[PDB]
Amino acid sequence: AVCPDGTRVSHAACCAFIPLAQDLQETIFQNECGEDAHEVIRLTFHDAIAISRSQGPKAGGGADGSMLLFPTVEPNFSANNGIDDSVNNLIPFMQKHNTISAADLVQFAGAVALSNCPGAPRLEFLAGRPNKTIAAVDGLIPEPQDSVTKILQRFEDAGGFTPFEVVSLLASHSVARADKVDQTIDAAPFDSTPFTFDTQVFLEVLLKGVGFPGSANNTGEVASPLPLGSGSDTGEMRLQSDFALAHDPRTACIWQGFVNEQAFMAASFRAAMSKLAVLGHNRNSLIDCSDVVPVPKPATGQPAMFPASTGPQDLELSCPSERFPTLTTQPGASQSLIAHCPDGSMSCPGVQFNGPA
Ligand code: HEM
Ligand SMILES: *[C@@H]1O[C@H](CO)[C@@H](O[C@@H]2O[C@H](CO)[C@@H](O)[C@H](O)[C@H]2NC(C)=O)[C@H](O)[C@H]1NC(C)=O
Ligand SMILES: [Ca+2]
Ligand SMILES: [Ca+2]
Ligand SMILES: [Mn+2]
Repeated sequence: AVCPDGTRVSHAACCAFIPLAQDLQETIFQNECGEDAHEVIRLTFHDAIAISRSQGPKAGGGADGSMLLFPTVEPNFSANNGIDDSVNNLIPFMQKHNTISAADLVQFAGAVALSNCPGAPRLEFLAGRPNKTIAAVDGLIPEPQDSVTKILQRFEDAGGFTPFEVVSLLASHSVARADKVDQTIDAAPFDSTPFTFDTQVFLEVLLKGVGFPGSANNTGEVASPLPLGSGSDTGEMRLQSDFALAHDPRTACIWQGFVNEQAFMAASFRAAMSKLAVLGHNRNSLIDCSDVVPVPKPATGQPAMFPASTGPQDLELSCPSERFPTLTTQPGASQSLIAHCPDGSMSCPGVQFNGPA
């Protein structure tokens, strides 16, 4: 087909997503892998995972836009703390681009947001999800303090995800920060390159922890290897769950396998996301609008490296059957501060709308 902008799309139904992509970029993303983009990528996951095979349809419909359709319900569950911001930022587009369902909107937005992160893959995007569903039940969102067994069971029950797919999905923590784990500090990065979709997170979680970014008494948080922060440049935080998955016999080798394996990591994430994005739907009933997802930003192609002040001596390895690669170390005696803004500064407030959530 061909859209009113000359763009030759696959199916005429996909044409509506072109104006939406432009509006999302211009209004809330500004073509960067920033705060607003990160929040949306997280929403994509919280919307999709609220489904349960064992409990049945009444428990939740998966990737159905329930967070937007029932804004006063799920956003208020403990495990969803902080999701309100992404919901309120997306509602205005729902009302505007009213030919696209809340569910399609959520998934597409995440695909657009991710394309702003260098190294991220171009996600598959299928459209046609219904604009009607039910509010999900509490307890279907995995938490930081959960054990590996509980986590793996949750993903299996949601959509038959194997442990390999679960680890692959955590590649998103390479462009993630925390605002609610510790209430004394904001935007504490999970890896040293929070604006880059690379393998640093897999490497950095394997390093010995030496301190904490803020308080040392937070549920679901463990010692970080790069806690130093000054002003707005908050230090790195480490989640119990990420730590646990990096050292459990079931997932240890998978986790290590992604260190310095950029192409493998990106492809595995794309694969796992294809499944996640259609939870609660039959993919044979959705149209393929992938050619409408923006081309992602390319990476520089540099290998993973130990950040300044850490080295091979600081690794806590758990995979006995695979050789850890030889990586270089960035020069310096002390830890460098992790930039709060992608441009380098400390002042870069994102757009935020008031809403019902
Ligand atoms: C065992 C599974 C997971 C757990 C327990 C978990 C936990 C968390 C926690 C505690 C935060 C901090 C939020 C805050 O306090 O502000 C976070 C952030 C985030 N997570 Fe996860 N996560 C999991 C899986 C995923 C998956 C599968 C995705 C998506 C594909 C994802 C994407 C994100 C993103 C992008 C953020 C950052 C939001 C921002 O920087 O504003 N997470 N996660
Ligand atoms: C999907 O459902 C939502 C929720 O009912 C619809 O949102 C309304 O859209 C109109 C314009 O079409 C706005 O004036 C309303 O205020 C919206 N309601 C809310 C609560 O936000 C949306 O239009 C529906 N879209 C589709 C494609 O079915
Ligand atoms: Ca949902
Ligand atoms: Ca990163
Ligand atoms: Mn945040």
